[PDB]
Amino acid sequence: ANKELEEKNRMLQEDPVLFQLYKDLVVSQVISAEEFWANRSDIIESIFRTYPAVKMKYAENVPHNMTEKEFWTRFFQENSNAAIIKRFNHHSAMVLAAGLRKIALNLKKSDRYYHGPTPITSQDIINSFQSIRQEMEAYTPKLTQVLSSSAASSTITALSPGGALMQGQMVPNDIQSELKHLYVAVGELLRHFWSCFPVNTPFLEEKVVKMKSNLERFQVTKLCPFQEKIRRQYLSTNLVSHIEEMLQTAYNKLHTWQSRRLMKK
Amino acid sequence: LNLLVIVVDANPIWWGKQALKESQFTLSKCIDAVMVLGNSHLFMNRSNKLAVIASHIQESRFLYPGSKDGKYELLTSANEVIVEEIKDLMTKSDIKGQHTETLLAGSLAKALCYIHRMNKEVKDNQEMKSRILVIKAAEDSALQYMNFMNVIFAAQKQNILIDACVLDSDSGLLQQACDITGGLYLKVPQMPSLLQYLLWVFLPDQDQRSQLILPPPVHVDYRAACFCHRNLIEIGYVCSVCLSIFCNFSPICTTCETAFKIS
Amino acid sequence: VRLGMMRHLYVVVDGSRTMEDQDLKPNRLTCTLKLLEYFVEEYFDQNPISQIGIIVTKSKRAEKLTELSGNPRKHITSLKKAVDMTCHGEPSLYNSLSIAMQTLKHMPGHTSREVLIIFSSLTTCDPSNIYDLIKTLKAAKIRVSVIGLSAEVRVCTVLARETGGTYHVILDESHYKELLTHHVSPPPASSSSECSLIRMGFPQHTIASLSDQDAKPSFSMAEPGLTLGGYFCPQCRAKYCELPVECKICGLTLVSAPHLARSYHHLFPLDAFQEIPLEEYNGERFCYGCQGELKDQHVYVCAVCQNVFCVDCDVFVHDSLHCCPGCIH
Amino acid sequence: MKLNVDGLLVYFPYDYIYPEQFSYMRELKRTLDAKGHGVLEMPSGTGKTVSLLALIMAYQRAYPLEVTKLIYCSRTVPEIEKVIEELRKLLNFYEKQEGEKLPFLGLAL
Amino acid sequence: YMESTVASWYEQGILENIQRNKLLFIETQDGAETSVALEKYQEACENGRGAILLSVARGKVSEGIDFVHHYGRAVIMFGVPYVYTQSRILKARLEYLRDQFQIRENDFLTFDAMRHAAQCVGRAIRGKTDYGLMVFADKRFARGDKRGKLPRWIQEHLTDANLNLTVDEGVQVAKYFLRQMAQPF
Ligand SMILES: [Zn+2]
Ligand SMILES: [Zn+2]
Ligand SMILES: [Zn+2]
Ligand SMILES: [Zn+2]
Ligand SMILES: [Zn+2]
Repeated sequence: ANKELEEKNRMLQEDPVLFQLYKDLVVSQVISAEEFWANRSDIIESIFRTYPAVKMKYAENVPHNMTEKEFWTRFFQENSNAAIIKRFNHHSAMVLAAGLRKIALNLKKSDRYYHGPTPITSQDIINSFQSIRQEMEAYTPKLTQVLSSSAASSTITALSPGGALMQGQMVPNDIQSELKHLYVAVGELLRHFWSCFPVNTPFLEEKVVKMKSNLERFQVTKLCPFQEKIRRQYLSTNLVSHIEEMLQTAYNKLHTWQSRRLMKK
Repeated sequence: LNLLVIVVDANPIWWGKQALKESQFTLSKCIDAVMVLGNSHLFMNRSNKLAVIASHIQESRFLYPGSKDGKYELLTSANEVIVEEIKDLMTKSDIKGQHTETLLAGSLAKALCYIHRMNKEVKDNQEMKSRILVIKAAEDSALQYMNFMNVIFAAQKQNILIDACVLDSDSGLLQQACDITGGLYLKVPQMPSLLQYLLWVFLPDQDQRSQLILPPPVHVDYRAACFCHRNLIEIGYVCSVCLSIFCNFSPICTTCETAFKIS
Repeated sequence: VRLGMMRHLYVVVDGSRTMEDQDLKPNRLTCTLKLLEYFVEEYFDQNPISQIGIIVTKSKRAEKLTELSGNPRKHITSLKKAVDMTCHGEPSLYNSLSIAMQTLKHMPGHTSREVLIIFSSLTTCDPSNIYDLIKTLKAAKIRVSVIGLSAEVRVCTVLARETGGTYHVILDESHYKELLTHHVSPPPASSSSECSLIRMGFPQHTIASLSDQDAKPSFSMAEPGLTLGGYFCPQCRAKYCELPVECKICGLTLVSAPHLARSYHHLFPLDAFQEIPLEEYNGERFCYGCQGELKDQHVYVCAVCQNVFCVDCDVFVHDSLHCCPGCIH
Repeated sequence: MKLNVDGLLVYFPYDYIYPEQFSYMRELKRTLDAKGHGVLEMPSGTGKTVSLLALIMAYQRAYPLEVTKLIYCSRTVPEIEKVIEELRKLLNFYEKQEGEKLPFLGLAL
Repeated sequence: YMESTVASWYEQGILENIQRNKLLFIETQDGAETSVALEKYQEACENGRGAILLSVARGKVSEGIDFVHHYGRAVIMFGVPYVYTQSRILKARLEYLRDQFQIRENDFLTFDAMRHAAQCVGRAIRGKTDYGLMVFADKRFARGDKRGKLPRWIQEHLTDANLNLTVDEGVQVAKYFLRQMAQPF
């Protein structure tokens, strides 16, 4: 069955971003689209599941020279007294059948938390203690001692934007959407490329897919710089270099892990 | 209204080192500047209230729960009480060589619970916007990180702003602390000019802080390190019990003793 | 007692008709959503590494209102949107638990998978028997702790006790607050629970290098404008607006040191302080914690520092600060 | 759980008994001591069987000649099965307490 | 009488609403159907669907069956159980008791009703201290004679405050009592 074709038809226009990115991976003819998907009323229904007799009657009386309104009409249509009780018993039983398908912790080192990840003679204490004890025999010098005009003016100049302690562009708009779309594409493909990269996966069938994805990295990064070139030759302003870091770091991880694999071998 | 709390780090070791150095700045002038700041804070409005705490290696003590010179009676009482209590505390103090690092986490915890008590007692009609104007004066202690982080998170939940005013040293823990709760961080390099900094950067309350130009916040280095040799690490291997940042993958983390199963 | 710091929790809300009944002062559904907003925010504030997900079940069908995420604001917005939900239909425990199981099956073993079913309508119309699903839940070690409303449901009682969770029924709105606040805290790890090391990444906030030289412009990663500076990743190298967040590429959790430090108080619970009403030779009128006179015949003391704390001081210390001020010294 | 009943000491398998059980046991012992037919009512569907059986066994041990045997009748066989289960549990408890088998026989027709 | 009430509810919309809220099962004279219905009722009770089992007080099912925790949680009694006043066997049985042993006909009739009601309503308290409420939808039970002839244990729990609750008040108090019993000891 063409289940893949049916799913592609379903998502062709319902979701714009998914199909946009999937198509983009083919617009420049980067790779085959197989890997894309390889890696990644109520009343009538209730009666249908409730009454098996109604199911059989529907199968035998499928619309043929008749009308669904007439079929609806056929639905509602001491001997009768006991029939009602029997009908409730059977109907509740049918509904129920349809719903019934066939360590105390101990530690040895706690001061490590007291000094967490945050990083970092005797007569001196005596001298400082006595000196500070004798320091404050006089109090309330506020009248002049606390502040002076020259120091205050220096402080205000420092607080000025050009002073110390106080150091002090949305021109492009349409480029924003293009950058967002490119970032989404990079994320989409990096997701699969990094899906199993951190895990060692020392198996043949597991490593085959990482090798294929690593080649796909080359093949996608082949086309990325061409769009980069198109965008660059406009004004030579507001450089977009963050995208380069992702590609270069992915390449560095790829090559370093390749060297590590060779060393392990 | 606003409830201000000045957590002064009056470390005898460091301030007496300044006294021995005979530098221009002194603990007396620092206390006077803090006093002036509190007086101005209450001067702002009647409903405003203030409190003061002094931070010492042993413990931390509150410095605050006619018109002889033609003075406002309430501010006169504040001046007298703070002067007397600070002199008493500095004059009387035991000596312990083993413990010399200044204590700040306990003082901040006292401030937080005091603010909670005042918030409970105050009438529900008036809303109180409390603040803690921490004034550090000495290097922090490594062993206090955990408790200080607890109190910082409690302050974040309780909506109190920790405005740090470190001087002579940049405490990464304290800057991290104020960054979490959004309090301002000012590092005054001109100590004799400290009070002008208070009457501008710190004195304005949270109500008017947004609609005012103040020095930009300093970048915070949220570093992580393994528990072995104490060094920056970008990737940490924590477990589900210790929640500890470690060096490298190990069969079992020492602080856990758990029976980790390989895979 | 071993505790699972990292837990993926699903708050299953039922959009049943019985939620229409205004048993509580406001509408039942509105009250549940309003309080569940507070529950979500407090849960994130008390377990940053953990993440939450909401499944709304109505008309015999369960829909994922919000997938697993580390951003409380998004879930809060989802709650506010759901406040206006029609609230007509009948819930299906099988459907809701199956959706939760499908999402949680691929979750890492080390993390604790948990479900909190806020059950309102006692009825449970399901396509398949739920006793069979109970076996799969036990096999998958997904803790399920139902909170019933105005009903002691037997199927949910057996669900909770067999799967290891706890069952409760709302005595009133105040007790509802207490129940959810209790469920906020991480549950103790039992014998079936297992612990394993989890890869973690610690990013550093970065800005323009020097006067916007060799800048790193970028918009966001899950209408974001250009950002001069922000957070980054050791491996993704993709700008992140806020932390903590799971990597969109690596699959590794990005989280800073304070977020981890926020959960140490769980490992270090504070021992309850004995309550002595009488003064007991406590001549200090001022309470040490708050330096205020003790206006009530109550005192609290530790077994180490032996300090004095009033009712408010002790309550606050054991509730929020989670550490004794004087006893820190 | 050995209860120091007014008449004698009576063993009991479960840990605790409600005051209504004490009243039931004392009234039943009064009737047996009087050796006269009587009628009494107890709410609980279960628990009455164990209390009655324990009291009858203790009375038999104290005065074996007074009572030859117990003839305990129930409405239906599915119900009397639960009674025989209760009696088996009581006998196991008493046998564990004594440490050895005793000449006691109990059966259902 | 059960059939007549069921038919009236079926003609009205009450029965459909009851079916929506919870599953409904009915008893019949046939033992096979009775057994099948009760077997399905047990599974319904185990599951969250629930069940409403309509039965007759004199029905053999009522005497044979025993209701325990999460089985027959709320026992509803629709009308005082009285045998038809035309069966001539009871006429001999009753007038002979009046002639000998001196029991009033009304006294014995009310005794036969109260004993039967206690039999069919006393199952929910089987054992293990399993909560449950017994609601009697009949003002006759409110009469002193019926209360006096009621068993002591039920009557003493019964109080004048809830003796003659309206339908809505009874529903509210039942909800509150179920709330109280839900929580652990
Ligand atoms: Zn290391
Ligand atoms: Zn560990
Ligand atoms: Zn990443
Ligand atoms: Zn206090
Ligand atoms: Zn203490």
